[PDB]
Amino acid sequence: MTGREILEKLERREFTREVLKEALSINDRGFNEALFKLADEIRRKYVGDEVHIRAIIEFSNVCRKNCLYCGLRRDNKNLKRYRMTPEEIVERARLAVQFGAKTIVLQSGEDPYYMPDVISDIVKEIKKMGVAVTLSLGEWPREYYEKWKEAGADRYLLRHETANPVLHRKLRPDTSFENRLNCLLTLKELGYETGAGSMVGLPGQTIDDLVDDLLFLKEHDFDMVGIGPFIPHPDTPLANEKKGDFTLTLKMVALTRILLPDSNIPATTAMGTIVPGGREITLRCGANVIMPNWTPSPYRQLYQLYPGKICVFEKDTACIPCVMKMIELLGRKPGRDWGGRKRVFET
Ligand SMILES: C[C@H](CCC(=O)NCCC[N+](C)(C)CCCS(=O)(=O)[O-])[C@H]1CC[C@H]2[C@@H]3[C@H](O)C[C@@H]4C[C@H](O)CC[C@]4(C)[C@H]3C[C@H](O)[C@]12C
Ligand SMILES: C[C@H](CCC(=O)NCCC[N+](C)(C)CCCS(=O)(=O)[O-])[C@H]1CC[C@H]2[C@@H]3[C@H](O)C[C@@H]4C[C@H](O)CC[C@]4(C)[C@H]3C[C@H](O)[C@]12C
Ligand SMILES: Nc1ncnc2c1ncn2[C@@H]1O[C@H](CSCC[C@H](N)C(=O)O)[C@@H](O)[C@H]1O
Ligand SMILES: O=C(O)[C@@H]1CS[C@H](C(=O)O)N1
Ligand code: SF4
Ligand SMILES: [Cl-]
Ligand SMILES: [S]
Repeated sequence: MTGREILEKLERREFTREVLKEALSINDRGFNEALFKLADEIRRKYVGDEVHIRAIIEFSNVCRKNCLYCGLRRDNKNLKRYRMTPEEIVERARLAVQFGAKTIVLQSGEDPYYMPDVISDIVKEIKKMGVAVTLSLGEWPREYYEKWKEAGADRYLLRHETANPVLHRKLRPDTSFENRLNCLLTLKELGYETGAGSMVGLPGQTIDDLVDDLLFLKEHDFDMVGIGPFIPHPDTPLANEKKGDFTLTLKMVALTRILLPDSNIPATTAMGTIVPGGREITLRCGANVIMPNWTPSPYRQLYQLYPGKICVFEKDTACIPCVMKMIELLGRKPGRDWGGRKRVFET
C-alpha cells in the first residue's frame, strides 16, 4: 500500500507484518511526519502530557559479560572500573528524591559483588523514602529476582536487544535470546512492571528484524519499552561498524507507541547522543519518560556503554533541573505520582 494507505491501516490498528514492514521501509518525508504526528497524538490521548522522571544511578561499571557492542564488556581493559558503596548509593538516591525524583533506577554492569543481598539492602533503604524503585542489573537467577521483589523493587528493565536469536547469540556470546526472554517472563510472573526494548542499527540487523522486534513487544505487552540507536564504541569489536540511524530509530519509537498505546516509553540518552536535541524530538514522537543521569562524579564519566554520551560535563545535580526545564519548554508537565503504567483496557 501507499503511505496514506499504511497510515490508515495503522489508525485502524491493522498491525500486520506487511503494514509494519512498509512503515519502516518508506522514507518519504510526508509519510514520516504523519507517522510521528499519529504517535504523538496517541501518546497524548493515552498517557497525557506528564513526562515521568526516572533518576538513574549507574552504580558499578563492573561486568562479567562480554557483549560485542558494549563498552563495559569484560574484555575491555581500557576502562577504569568502579563500584559505589551501598551507603553512597542510598545517599545519592536520597539526594534525587530531595530533588523531586519519584522513581530511582539502579543500573549496573552484571557485577557479582552486590548480588543478591547488598542490592536487597539498598532497595529496602530507598523504599523507605516513598518512591518507586526500578532495577536494571541484567540476567540473574529467579531467586535473585524474587529476593529483590520481596525487598520492595517495583520495576525491572531488561531490554531484549534483538528478537533475532541468531544475531542475539552472536552479539551476546555468554547467553541467548531464550535466556533473555525467560528472564523477562520470570520478572513479569513475579509482579514486576517490566521493560524490554532493543537497539536499532546493530551490524547485521535488517528491517525484517526490526518488524520482529515490534511484533515481540506487541506479543508480550510490556509495561515499558527502551529503544535507542546502536552507537559503536572504539574499545569493542564493533568499533568500525555504522551507528544506528536516528530517523529509523524514531520510527521504531513512534510505532511502539501506536502498538502499545498505554506503555511507558523513554526518550533515551542514546537518542540525545546521536543527534543534538534527540530526546526532545523523541518526546514529541511517542515518548513520555525521561531518565536524567544521576551518577555522581567521578564515576559518571566511566559508565560508557557507548561514547560521547551527553551529561558527562555537567555537575552532579544538574540533570534533574535540566529535564524539568526541558519538560516546561516542550509545554509538558512533570509526573505527579510514580508514573506506573495506567492500563486502558480495550477491545
Ligand atoms: C517547528 C518546525 C518548523 C515549522 C514551521 O516553520 N512552522 C512553525 C511556525 C510557523 N507558523 C505556524 C507560525 C505560521 C506559518 C506561516 S509562515 O509564513 O511561517 O510559513 C516543524 C516542522 C516539522 C515539524 C515536525 C513534524 O511535524 C514531525 C513531528 C510531529 C509531532 O506531532 C511533533 C514533533 C515533530 C518532529 C514536528 C516538530 C515541529 O513542529 C516541526 C519540526
Ligand atoms: C534539596 C534542596 C534542599 C531542601 C530539601 O531537602 N528539599 C526536599 C524536597 C523534597 N520534595 C522534592 C519531595 C519536595 C516536594 C515539594 S512540592 O511542593 O514540589 O511538591 C532543595 C532546595 C531548593 C530545591 C530546588 C528548588 O526548589 C528549584 C527546583 C524546584 C523543582 O520542583 C525541583 C527541582 C529544584 C531545582 C529543587 C531541587 C531541590 O528540592 C532543592 C535544591
Ligand atoms: N554501544 C551501545 N550503543 C547503544 N546502546 C547500548 C550500547 N551498549 C549497551 N547499550 C544499551 O544499554 C543497555 C543497558 S546495559 C546495563 C544493564 C544490564 N547490564 C543489561 O545488559 O541489561 C543495554 O540493554 C543496551 O541496549
Ligand atoms: O540510552 C541510554 O543510554 C540508556 C541505556 S538503558 C536506558 C533505557 O531504559 O532505555 N537508556
Ligand atoms: S550490555 Fe549489560 S551485560 Fe552486556 S557487557 Fe554491557 S553492561 Fe555487561
Ligand atoms: Cl522506571
Ligand atoms: S545532565
